[PDB]
Amino acid sequence: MKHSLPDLPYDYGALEPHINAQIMQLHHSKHHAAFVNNLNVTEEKYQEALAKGDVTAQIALQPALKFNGGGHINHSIFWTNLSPNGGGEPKGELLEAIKRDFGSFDKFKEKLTAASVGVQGSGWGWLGFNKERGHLQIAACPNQDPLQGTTGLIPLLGIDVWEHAYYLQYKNVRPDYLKAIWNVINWENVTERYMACKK
Amino acid sequence: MKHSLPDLPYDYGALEPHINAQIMQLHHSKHHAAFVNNLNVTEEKYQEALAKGDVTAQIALQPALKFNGGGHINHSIFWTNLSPNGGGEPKGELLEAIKRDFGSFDKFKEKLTAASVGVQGSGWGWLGFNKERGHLQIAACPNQDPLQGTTGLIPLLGIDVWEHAYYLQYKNVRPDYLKAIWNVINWENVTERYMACKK
Amino acid sequence: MKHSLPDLPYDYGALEPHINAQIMQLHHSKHHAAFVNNLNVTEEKYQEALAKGDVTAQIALQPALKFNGGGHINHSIFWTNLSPNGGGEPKGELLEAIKRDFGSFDKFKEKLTAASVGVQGSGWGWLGFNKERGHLQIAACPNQDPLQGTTGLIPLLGIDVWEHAYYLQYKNVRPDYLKAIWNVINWENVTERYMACKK
Amino acid sequence: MKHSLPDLPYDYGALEPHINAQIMQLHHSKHHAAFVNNLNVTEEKYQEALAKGDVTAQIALQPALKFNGGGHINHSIFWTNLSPNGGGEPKGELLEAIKRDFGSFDKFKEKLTAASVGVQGSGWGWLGFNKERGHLQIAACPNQDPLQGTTGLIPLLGIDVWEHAYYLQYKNVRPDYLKAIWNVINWENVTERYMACKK
Ligand SMILES: [K+]
Ligand SMILES: [K+]
Ligand SMILES: [Mn+2]
Ligand SMILES: [Mn+2]
Ligand SMILES: [Mn+2]
Ligand SMILES: [Mn+2]
Repeated sequence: MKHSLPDLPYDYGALEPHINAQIMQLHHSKHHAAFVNNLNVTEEKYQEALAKGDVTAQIALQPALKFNGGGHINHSIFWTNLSPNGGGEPKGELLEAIKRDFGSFDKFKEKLTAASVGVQGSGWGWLGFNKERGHLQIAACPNQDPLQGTTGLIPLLGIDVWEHAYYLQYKNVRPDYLKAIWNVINWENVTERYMACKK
Repeated sequence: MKHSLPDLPYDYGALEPHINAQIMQLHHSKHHAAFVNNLNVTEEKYQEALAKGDVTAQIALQPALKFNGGGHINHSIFWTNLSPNGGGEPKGELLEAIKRDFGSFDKFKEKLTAASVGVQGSGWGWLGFNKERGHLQIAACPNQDPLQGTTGLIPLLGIDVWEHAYYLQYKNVRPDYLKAIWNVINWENVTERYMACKK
Repeated sequence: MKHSLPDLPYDYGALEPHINAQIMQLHHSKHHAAFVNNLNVTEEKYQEALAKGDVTAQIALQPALKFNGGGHINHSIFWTNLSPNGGGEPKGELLEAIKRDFGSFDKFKEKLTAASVGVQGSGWGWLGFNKERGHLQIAACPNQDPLQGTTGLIPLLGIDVWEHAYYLQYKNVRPDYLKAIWNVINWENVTERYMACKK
Repeated sequence: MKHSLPDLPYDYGALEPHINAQIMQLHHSKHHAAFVNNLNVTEEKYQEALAKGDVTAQIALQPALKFNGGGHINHSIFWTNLSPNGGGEPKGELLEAIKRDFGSFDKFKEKLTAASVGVQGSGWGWLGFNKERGHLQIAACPNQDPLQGTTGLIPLLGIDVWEHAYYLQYKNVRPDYLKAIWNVINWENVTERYMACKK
């Protein structure tokens, strides 16, 4: 199929001052681009191995596939979760679900911040939808392990806590980044993803 | 391409009294048969996901692929590593490599037994060949993780320490099984695998 | 402080025909006994390493501590989760929570069975209580990884799917064991653990 | 015992232009300092749990202990592995061992670079000594998992490939960092660590 790097839905500087333009440009044009390129190389090798019945080769390719495939999945969602027009609080049924499942919007922010701050090493914090239980759920994922492929939860909002997501601007202080990012959450997109889950 | 269950190269009772016939029949005709069938099912699902560029589906299939594919890889080697004509010590260049890399055959036996006894949960102990270093090497693998796909070492001799490999006969006493298995190691096969590495 | 092997609260043959006496005696008097003894050995080594500030030694002991400590935690709960007086359905608030969180008791049984059947290698299926969300939750754990220590969920009902839990009687057919075990679930104990959570 | 942040054996700018002073200052005074502080907090909680026989609490503390304890172990070695007076090639028996085990010094550099470049996510590349085999060995470790505590190999030379080790200067281009770091390897320290392994 040949995966492609999706265009960013805004200018690299559109999320300033919360995420600076240098980070956005590196994150999209270098990090995400590399995931796409390496995913395409890995998928081609997997097709060769499947055609030959080389199970050893398939298994040896799994780390690169999950890492670059997961990186592509996660970053593709991440870009749509952010917006220069973002921030504030969601409305409608998503806000109702947040209050129901987490108590309040403020308590939800505390819980998702805590999950994202708690990642040791590289990883992601997620607000997801549990289809079987029919409610929201917070989870963390290591490295580039993607939410749906590894947990079954449908991703609604992801917070990248790899050092490349914040280090140039916030250095070691991940909590300052986690506080800033709330100003650019695209609740319109998160709402669209949530509504798609229900019926 | 479709993987197939290899026939056992000897009678189910050929390894008695070291591994009883009930274990051999269950291990081959039930456990390995399930791995092969589930591998073919997983590979077909992966081919579909690859054709659609569904990376989430590919990643969700990785555990089943490594588990069932590794199960097929490991057990296919295992049956050839055992023989009613086995036991004793290897000869020729394999024996020389064992003495060179481990000090003696007895010291090698201690190291492979220790790796196999040390597995917590299900897994395998392996004598492998390190192609880059050009020498033998011992490693342990969890569950059905196969040696070459996860470490790059070429498998020479594998010891299955899943409970289904010994429990009916030896119950919880894994060391009794490890002591018995040395009497049925097919050093002719281990030598063939070793000589193929040095080509 | 020294951990001790709890006596089984019933006869080794009390769960027949669902779990035979040979399994119960081996499972308790051999498998659990080894976990307790190895836990005490590991804890003593950890106390020495902590006193010396030997972080390398502490980290090297982590696998044995989680394996044997988890083994002790899990099996101590497991014996109380089973009873000759078991089977049937729970009553009162636990039944209400099951219907509320899973739809029905039968749907809950399907979800916990699926989690337990889905374990690849050794592990456990759990019904737990999520304190932060205030509701029930199903999770699976690998090897002897204990539920609360690794997920934060409070354990209510655990299903051991290590091969030593069923192999002598059910051989490779784990689903037959899972079908049988429902006849001996001690819902009185599961209810007590649940009520302690809502205090 | 109360672990302490070791003084750096040189000025924060002593490794320029290969690793800039801002990185060295953040890496030591923020990242390593945090590992030490969090290690001390975690060890105190572990002492409490050991005194109470709370195995659940001990296991829940394992991730923080390995992460911060491993971070302390790894960075303490890393600082001594570098020097403004470094670079070039080792001499004496260490050089003899490198030629013997890897073919040449240049081939060793290629192998350690490849292991360090190959880390997906956060981690480390290591040249270690295998006491049982009596020879050098290259390995990679994820996150802050320390070499000796998780593999048994004695650390000789470590290459930190966490993004915070290079990102401010080299951005996403880890290979440029891996090339530059060879100019500051303190082969006198690596030789001391190697000689300590033999007899
Ligand atoms: K016979
Ligand atoms: K009875
Ligand atoms: Mn990222
Ligand atoms: Mn097996
Ligand atoms: Mn058990
Ligand atoms: Mn570092």
